[PDB]
Amino acid sequence: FVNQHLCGSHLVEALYLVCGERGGFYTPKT
Amino acid sequence: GIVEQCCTSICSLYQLENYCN
Repeated sequence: FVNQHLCGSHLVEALYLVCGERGGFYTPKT
Repeated sequence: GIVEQCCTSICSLYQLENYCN
């Protein structure tokens, strides 16, 4: 785990990581 | 906020796990 601040970008690929399939990033659109 | 949370301070692995819709 990391104990830093995640902002505008990391945040997107943090939430979209949980929702970043099994080696994906996004789904519906591109 | 809940997105600003993780940027202003440190957060968990559950909060944003529900903010990806």
